[PDB]
Amino acid sequence: TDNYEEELAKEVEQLLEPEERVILQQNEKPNLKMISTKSWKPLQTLALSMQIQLMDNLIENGLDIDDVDKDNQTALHKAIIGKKEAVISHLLRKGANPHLQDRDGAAPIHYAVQVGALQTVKLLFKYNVDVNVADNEGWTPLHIAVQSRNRDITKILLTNGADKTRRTKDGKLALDLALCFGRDFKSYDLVKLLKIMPT
Amino acid sequence: DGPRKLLSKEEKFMLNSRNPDLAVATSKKWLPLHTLAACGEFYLVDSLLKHNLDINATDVGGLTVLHRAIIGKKQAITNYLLRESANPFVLDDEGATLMHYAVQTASAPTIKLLLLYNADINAQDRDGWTPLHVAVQARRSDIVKLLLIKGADIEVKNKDGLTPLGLCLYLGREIRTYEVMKLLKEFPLSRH
Repeated sequence: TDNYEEELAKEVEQLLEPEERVILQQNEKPNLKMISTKSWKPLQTLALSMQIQLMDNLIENGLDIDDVDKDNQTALHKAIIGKKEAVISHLLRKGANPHLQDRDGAAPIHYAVQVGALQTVKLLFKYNVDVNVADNEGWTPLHIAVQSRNRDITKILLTNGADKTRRTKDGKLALDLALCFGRDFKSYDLVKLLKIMPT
Repeated sequence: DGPRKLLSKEEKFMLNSRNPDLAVATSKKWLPLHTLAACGEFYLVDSLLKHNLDINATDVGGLTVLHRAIIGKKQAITNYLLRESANPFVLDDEGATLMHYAVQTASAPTIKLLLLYNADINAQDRDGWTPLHVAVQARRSDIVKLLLIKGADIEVKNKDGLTPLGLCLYLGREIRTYEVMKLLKEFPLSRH
């Protein structure tokens, strides 16, 4: 019963000035240039506000799912940064590119690790992402995992081929990140994982 | 124990240190405080802040730990950070405020919290967008309503000369969009 839509559409039109009405009828579909700015990309905003159907409408009307912003980030990057996991999996099923590095050289796997989204990390493995992708400063997901002090995510990266001899541009191993916090930051547990895993 | 014997003297000295060496743990892009907040490590965030740390430090993109806590809807950490005098008036690299971020991520509790800390609900970024413009773009009627109740100005125009209602007219004819439009047109009338 989408008579609710027609009823609501009429209700709203009855409230509008003639000039507003003309614009509305001129824009059956979303007007990309009028509804986007630098900071606020519609796909990104809709992703963070959990508006999956509205995202699909934009995409189906011709907006590239991998449309990038000023920082070369797509809706997928942002959805992950916001840890919106249902939106994330939807985008991936719709063919969003999980391999793209943004302006800082950061891939979806980098951000999934930073926000500690274990299920998103596992899901990205299924899309065969490069788990050793390095950003502009040579940081890999393993580096970020250890920085976050997360044992589960550190372990699962190592189980899925994370390279523990990869150094940042200034020569840091994930081992260094594990050790540097000293006591009371789960440092020994992380070091143990890094010395034993994989196998 | 086991793996500890695999460490050099210098590395063991690091492991047993009573205070973290944060320079090792930091890059311009990934700040340990930001990472810990973003993934929700409350106890560890508090531990770090007990050492020598700038709570308002920015990443390579100009964001602070507050941005990260807010975007990820880490509500307890966000409350804590403000309670520990993190600067709520920081702007990003385009002049957007924390309120813009709280709205984009659809966080009613943070929106309310920012107002208690004297946020300007009508603040405009460089392109003239208010938080209400973002809420309208999100098509979140619950968020739009909250902003209106808290005194958001519907007459503020962005650089294209569009009020939040004006923006609505371009968003595409659809039920959720209509619901927002209705709120925008009706709300001023509910004021006496």
